[PDB]
Amino acid sequence: KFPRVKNWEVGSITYDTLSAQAQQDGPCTPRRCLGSLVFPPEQLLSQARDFINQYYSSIKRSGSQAHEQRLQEVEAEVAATGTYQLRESELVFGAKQAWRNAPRCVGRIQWGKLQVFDARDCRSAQEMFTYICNHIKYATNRGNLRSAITVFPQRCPGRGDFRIWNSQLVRYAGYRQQDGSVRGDPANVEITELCIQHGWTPGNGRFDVLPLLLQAPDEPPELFLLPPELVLEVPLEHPTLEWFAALGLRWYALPAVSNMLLEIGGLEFPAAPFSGWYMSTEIGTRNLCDPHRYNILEDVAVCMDLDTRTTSSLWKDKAAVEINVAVLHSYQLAKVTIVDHHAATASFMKHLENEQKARGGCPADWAWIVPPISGSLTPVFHQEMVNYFLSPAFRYQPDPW
Amino acid sequence: FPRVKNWEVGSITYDTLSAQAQQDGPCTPRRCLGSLVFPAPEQLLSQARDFINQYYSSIKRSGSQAHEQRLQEVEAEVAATGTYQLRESELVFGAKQAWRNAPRCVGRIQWGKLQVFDARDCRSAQEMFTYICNHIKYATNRGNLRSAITVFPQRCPGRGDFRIWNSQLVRYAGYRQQDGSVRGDPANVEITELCIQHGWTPGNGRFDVLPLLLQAPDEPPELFLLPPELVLEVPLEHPTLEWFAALGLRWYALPAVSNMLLEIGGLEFPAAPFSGWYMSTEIGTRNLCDPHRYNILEDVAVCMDLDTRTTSSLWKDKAAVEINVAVLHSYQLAKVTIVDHHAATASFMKHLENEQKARGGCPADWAWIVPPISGSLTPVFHQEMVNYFLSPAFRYQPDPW
Ligand code: HEM
Ligand code: HEM
Ligand SMILES: Cc1cc(N)nc2cc(-c3cccc(CN)c3)c(F)cc12
Ligand SMILES: Cc1cc(N)nc2cc(-c3cccc(CN)c3)c(F)cc12
Ligand SMILES: C[C@H](O)[C@H](O)[C@H]1CNc2nc(N)[nH]c(=O)c2N1
Ligand SMILES: C[C@H](O)[C@H](O)[C@H]1CNc2nc(N)[nH]c(=O)c2N1
Ligand SMILES: [Cl-]
Ligand SMILES: [Cl-]
Ligand SMILES: [Gd]
Ligand SMILES: [Gd]
Ligand SMILES: [Gd]
Ligand SMILES: [Zn+2]
Repeated sequence: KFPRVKNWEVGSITYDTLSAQAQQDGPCTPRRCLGSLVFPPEQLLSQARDFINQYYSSIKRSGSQAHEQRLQEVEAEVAATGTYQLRESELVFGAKQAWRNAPRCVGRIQWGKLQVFDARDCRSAQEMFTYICNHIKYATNRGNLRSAITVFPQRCPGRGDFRIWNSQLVRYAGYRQQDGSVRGDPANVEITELCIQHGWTPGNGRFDVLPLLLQAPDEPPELFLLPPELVLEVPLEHPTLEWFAALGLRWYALPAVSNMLLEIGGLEFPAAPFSGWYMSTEIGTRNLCDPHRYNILEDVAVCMDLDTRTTSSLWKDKAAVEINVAVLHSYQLAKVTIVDHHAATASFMKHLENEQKARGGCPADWAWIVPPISGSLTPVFHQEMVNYFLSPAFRYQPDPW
Repeated sequence: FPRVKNWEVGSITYDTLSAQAQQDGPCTPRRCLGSLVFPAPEQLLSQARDFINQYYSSIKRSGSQAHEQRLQEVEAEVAATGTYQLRESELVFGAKQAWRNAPRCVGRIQWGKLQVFDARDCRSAQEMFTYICNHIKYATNRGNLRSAITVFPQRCPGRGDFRIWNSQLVRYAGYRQQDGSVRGDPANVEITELCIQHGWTPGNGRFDVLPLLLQAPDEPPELFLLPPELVLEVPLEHPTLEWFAALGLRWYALPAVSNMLLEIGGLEFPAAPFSGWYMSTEIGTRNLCDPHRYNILEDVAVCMDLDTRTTSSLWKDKAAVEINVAVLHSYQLAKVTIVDHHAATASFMKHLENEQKARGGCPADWAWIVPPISGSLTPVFHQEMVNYFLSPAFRYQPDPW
């Protein structure tokens, strides 16, 4: 009943007993595995009882007076109002658990160290903007990055929703040409057009920081320029390839995802931006080298005088490694927190072992934990993993249009 | 019907073939186990009926006289004997389909070009040896490798199985050492001990080719030395790192897997070794760099004068790329067929497109199709896939000891 899980580097065997608690049924059946797919009224009370029960076991307080009392108050609150409010500490505990439950996050060794900014008393896009700005400056911290999440008000029936329209707080512009093709980041062509179609004055640049389209309930979104001194960026140079700097590449310091939905105890927060720090392969391999992103691989290989005429020279692999070297070196020189994929996966192995003792397993998504370069050189490659949904959780959600 | 997206391009397709998946995999709606390495006449009849229907579809004769006649003939033979026998052309079609259906094979663009040797009249382990040597000779073809399978007699009531105890026809010994380390290939410690127990006089190099342990029905395994001239090998050198040759590394030309079970229409062939040609990352990344295989990564990085004291220099990634370069250059120099992971994954994308037109889908195991270095530099990384089990099929089976 409990999956046997083997590590093939060492020979060790464990059992994921935690998988027996999974809630939101995933996309797979005995007939066919869909693990590789990117995107797979008083029921509220059931998810609240369960989450409150999680909270008190976490503090060695199950079956104690305050546990009993908190069970009644949510029951009463839902009876009268239909929803309920989370206590401050519960929201902190829920936010950390949702991070701890994220199967595709390799950074979860850090799950206990998270700063939670309670923004549930917010109203209008001007208040949101200041909350976001406090987050960015606290999280950036002059390059000594600190994980943070800002929780805006929980969705309620019969009223609109708080939503940040950008997928991240810092994203670069994507503009077309006299030929369809894109200047800048092609991942952000849609939101770049929704920003121009809302007043913004588009630049002419490859690396123009987009403006925040912030949406207060039942009102049209409102643009906001970000303070340039708040958006910390790292110009990219290579330790030994002097021409690399002249390619003019940059990335931003803070990875801050602003389009996911935080779900705690049956409550839903469609605006709950969280941020950590980058793993270098996210920048160097995916954002810069993906054929549908900045797609720079051949340009670097030409500069390195590599033989791009046959794939068996492994010129793609050689250029990719040096791009990743330049990311790590640039961020370190600028004193901005960054982690390489070897360090990160080794810490995730430690996380798996910790979570085995603490909870009897850990939901992990193999295809996302294994880095996009040098996969079998990291320990997670050789580790079998079980993927399943626990709550609280971060969820994907439709765009607000 | 699962919707499947390619993220590099935007293409969208539905896998209608997956609904035909008969035998069941390890995943459920609760939990995905896709990353696990290892996931009555009436039922024999209903598998055979499905294979016969496949065969007569492929020759454009479904529902024809010959088709119904073959169905009745098979039912009659299962009634009289508890089994049935494949016609030669059914066996050929069956072996090709099994390759076509193999979810973890990136080489399936080639599935129609397969030489099938019918050894179903094989009588002893000695004859079995002669068929195997002829296989190795034909498939190696002096370095211009050809894909081939040899099919030994099917499992049948009243007799034991033919088995090849070796996991591949060509494998290097692994000797447990004085201090408890391993000399040679650690993956082969078990089979190396079995060979010695059965009368083999061991060597003590790191690249000693193992004998074959061949089992005839109801017989102990019998040892056979492969003739030196039949095992083509490739000394490994690097095009620009001249000290690399002094590592003394070698690999063999022919990947010939010999411990899998071939299942066709309910019949099982526990001995049916098959062979193709190597993709360079199997040798360079996995066989040479895996910590639990030859584990040469750190020795190579040190020789390259890389900084091995910090992970962020990416010494592992740089050393691995050069090991793969060495493999490709060495095999091309020796004029032995080999494919790099970029060419192989590009041909697999064409296979997926062929198969979507032909059958409405294609079973594929993303975590095995994506190469173990430079994953997102290949197009298969950005392609969603559906994993399921079709028959005819190659299956894992337990070791005979
Ligand atoms: C502290 C350093 C962190 C690192 C190094 C890290 C690393 C990563 C990486 C590499 C991914 C893969 C995303 C992709 O490649 O598209 C990811 C996903 C994710 N991260 Fe982390 N992250 C960090 C912090 C955080 C924090 C603070 C949170 C939440 C409070 C978080 C929640 C998530 C979630 C929800 C996902 C998507 C996972 C899923 O769908 O299951 N991460 N992370
Ligand atoms: C002609 C060139 C071929 C190439 C380049 C190729 C490539 C590969 C690779 C890279 C793997 C994964 C092995 C690993 O990393 O552990 C694999 C697995 C496999 N291959 Fe191929 N192969 C070829 C020919 C063949 C042939 C001729 C057959 C059978 C007729 C075959 C059947 C299989 C099977 C059964 C597996 C295990 C897959 C599974 O468990 O679903 N391959 N192949
Ligand atoms: C917080 C954080 C840090 C980091 N270093 N990386 C992160 C990546 C994502 C992410 C999750 C799903 C999809 C995508 C885009 N493919 C990104 C994310 F939400 C948060 C991340
Ligand atoms: C035919 C063929 C060619 C090749 N070039 N490679 C092959 C690799 C395997 C294989 C299957 C399961 C596990 C392993 C070891 N990871 C290898 C296999 F069966 C056949 C292969
Ligand atoms: C198709 C495939 O599932 C998709 O490209 C996934 C694979 N693994 C990934 N892993 C990470 N960390 N991030 C990603 O965006 C993806 N993309
Ligand atoms: C546990 C993990 O799934 C395992 O190490 C797999 C991953 N993908 C693989 N892919 C290929 N082609 N070959 C392998 O041996 C493996 N090993
Ligand atoms: Cl990003
Ligand atoms: Cl091999
Ligand atoms: Gd030059
Ligand atoms: Gd040299
Ligand atoms: Gd040495
Ligand atoms: Zn699955």
